[PDB]
Amino acid sequence: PSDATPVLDVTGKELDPRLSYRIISTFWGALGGDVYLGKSPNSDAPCANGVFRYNSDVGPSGTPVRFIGSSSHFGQGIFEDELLNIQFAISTSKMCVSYTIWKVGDYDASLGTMLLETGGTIGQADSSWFKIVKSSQFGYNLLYCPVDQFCLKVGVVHQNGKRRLALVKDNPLDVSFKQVQ
Repeated sequence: PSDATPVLDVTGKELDPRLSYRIISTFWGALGGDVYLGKSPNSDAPCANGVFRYNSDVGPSGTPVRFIGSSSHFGQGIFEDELLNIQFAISTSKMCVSYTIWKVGDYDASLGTMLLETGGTIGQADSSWFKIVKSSQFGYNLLYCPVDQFCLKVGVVHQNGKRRLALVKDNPLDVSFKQVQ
């Protein structure tokens, strides 16, 4: 437990839960690529249920997200180290609304870890809770907090030639947040 430290966007402005953000690299070239919503390979989901990032920044911009803090504090803005749900902030059909909400998938034996998916819930005991922390390198990392040494880093594994976000032990994905519009 610490003093509220707001998360900032790429402009230095505090993140607001009332706004949407792309989760971007802040490297450019083949190192860049924003996070986006995509189809998981040979998935039985009726809607896109994969959390990926593009393979470079010469390509489209990512899928905007919003951050939804728990019933605790919340605190006006979005603060480091506070539990939240993550949701892609897009229009879908009624049946796909759940498949905007981030969750952690089951263990995937092809990749030796749990992949990030959508199809989750918000604000509930079965929801996937994440938190944003300052990277030891640059920008921020997203951590998954089931139920620093405790929550599990979100990183990338390579899946069929794509960057798929997943739980990692080392080399977390370093990100920045860029407000939509």
